[PDB]
Amino acid sequence: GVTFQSAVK
Amino acid sequence: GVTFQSAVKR
Amino acid sequence: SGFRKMAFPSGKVEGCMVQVTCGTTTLNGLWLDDVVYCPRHVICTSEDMLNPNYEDLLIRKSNHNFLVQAGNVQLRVIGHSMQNCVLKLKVDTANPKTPKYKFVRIQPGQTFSVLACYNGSPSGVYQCAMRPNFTIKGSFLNGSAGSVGFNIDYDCVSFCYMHHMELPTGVHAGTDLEGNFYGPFVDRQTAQAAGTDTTITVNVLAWLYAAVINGDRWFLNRFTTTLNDFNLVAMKYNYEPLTQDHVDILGPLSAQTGIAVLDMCASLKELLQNGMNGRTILGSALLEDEFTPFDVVRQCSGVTF
Amino acid sequence: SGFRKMAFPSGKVEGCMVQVTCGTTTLNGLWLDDVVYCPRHVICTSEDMLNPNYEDLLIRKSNHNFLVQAGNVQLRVIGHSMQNCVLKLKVDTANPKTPKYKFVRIQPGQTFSVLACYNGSPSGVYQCAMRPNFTIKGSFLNGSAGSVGFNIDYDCVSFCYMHHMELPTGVHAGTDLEGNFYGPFVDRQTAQAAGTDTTITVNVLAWLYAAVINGDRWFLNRFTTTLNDFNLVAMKYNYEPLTQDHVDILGPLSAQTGIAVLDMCASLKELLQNGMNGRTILGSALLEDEFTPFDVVRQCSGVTF
Repeated sequence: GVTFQSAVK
Repeated sequence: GVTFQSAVKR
Repeated sequence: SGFRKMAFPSGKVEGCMVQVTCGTTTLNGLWLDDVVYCPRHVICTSEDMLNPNYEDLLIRKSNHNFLVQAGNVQLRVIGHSMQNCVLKLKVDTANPKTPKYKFVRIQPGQTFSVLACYNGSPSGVYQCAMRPNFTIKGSFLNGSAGSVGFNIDYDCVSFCYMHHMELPTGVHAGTDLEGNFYGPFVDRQTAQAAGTDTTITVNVLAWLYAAVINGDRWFLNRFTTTLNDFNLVAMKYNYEPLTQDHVDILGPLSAQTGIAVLDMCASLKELLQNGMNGRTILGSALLEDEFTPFDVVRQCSGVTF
Repeated sequence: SGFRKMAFPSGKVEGCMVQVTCGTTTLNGLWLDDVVYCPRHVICTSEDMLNPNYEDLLIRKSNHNFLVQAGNVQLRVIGHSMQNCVLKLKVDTANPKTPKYKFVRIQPGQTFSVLACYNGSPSGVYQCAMRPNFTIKGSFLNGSAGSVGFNIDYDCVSFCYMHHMELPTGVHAGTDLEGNFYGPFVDRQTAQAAGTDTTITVNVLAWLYAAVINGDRWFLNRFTTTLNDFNLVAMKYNYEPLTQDHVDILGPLSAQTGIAVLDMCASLKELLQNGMNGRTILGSALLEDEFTPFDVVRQCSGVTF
């Protein structure tokens, strides 16, 4: 898909 | 052939 | 001898990477002088991403909402603003490791080194080209946003890319360091796709010259061509048109190897029409297009930084 | 997503690179704490290259015959010794930039990053593997000797290679950081030649697992194989034998993807039989063998697509 590649803290 | 890959000092 | 996909030494950039956390969202930032640059989507929840109003979301944030970590040191954020799709977090300490640098926007076909980072810590380095369709074929996982691309020249780091997002085919999109996207992409969770790509002709020619320098000559032939004849073949095979500027840029390599540019073009034309007939060039069975003419000179002449 | 030849960030090694000069001969050294490590052939002259006696060459040198330059600073040499084929120059300053480090001797098939250097300064970084014939396919010019290969798993630099020389086919030979050559090579310019090289089978299987993790299965088939029968076929293509140790090493990737190791071996058997029929795997038209199972787990997602 389209992914904004931050991460969960 | 086989070459050491030092260099001549500038 | 030998020819490798070679990145710039990354030490100057490693000293600039920090972790930026806003809420439960973490990614990387670039700490230069007293400003930390990062993707503005760090302020978004997943729900926000469907229809974000970034100015509105940012108004609700205070300076202490941005946790910025440089190694084991928390940086004190004393201001926050946005430029296009990047945030600029002003901090109370100038980075003492700031290298000589500039921000440069590159063009498709130009290459750069990526410093892939997670949690503010550099993890890997590799060489990328900006594709003609403005994506990059990176290698990135969750947490990599805010990783940067750069070139070096002598003393100066030229930052050209900051990573934001992955597209459905697994290729990547991002901005320059002024927050302007490369390619027709937006920082919103909505349907988006890479367009059809092409091959970077001038880079393939550069790599053929690298091959000749390394003793791979089987693809040379007696023929030459013209720009107009060659560009009809380029169109047929989804190669970028070759320009006069490209021929001029290859001039060093063409006078050096002993092989004129339009002579090398006749080799490339034959390879496109017939393939490689089971042979390889520089260890590849594909025509490589992520080396520029300058990349070849820098590697083959041992330029240092 | 994506999959790149990914090196380690080079900064921690950059900070250790110096220039070493003896007579009219120069190369790179590695400065860790108060010792500079460099190839001992810096003490040869153009008369000493076929049959140097290094004990005799060295006893003729004083400390001040070694000129060691760290950027704009001349380091003072206060002692010198030789350990196998490396010299160790004791200097009167510990390098303030020394990272956490160790020396490791690697086995064929292992990969590492190379920081190619000239005159003590970095030119670029790339990934390499130790070939089964104990050479590396580097990119090195005159003056690159003393460049090193390394990994940086877990914030400790493991130095595994220091560059000495180029063989007639253009591949490279060198030592571990205790000065013991990889393979049967010696630091003499007498005729030497790489043995027949083979493909690193366990790494090709690793990379096929990477392709599956990233989303592609087209090359799989419905068969399995015994380990015996696999090796009998693969050695007809100059592949290294796969051992039970290798099979064990692939266990984690097999578990993540749900493809038994001997079923991936069946796929590889068919790929060698068929070629890729115009397709590519992770961007390549050849089967790649310079990614190890550990490299694949380092780079790829823990969640297969």
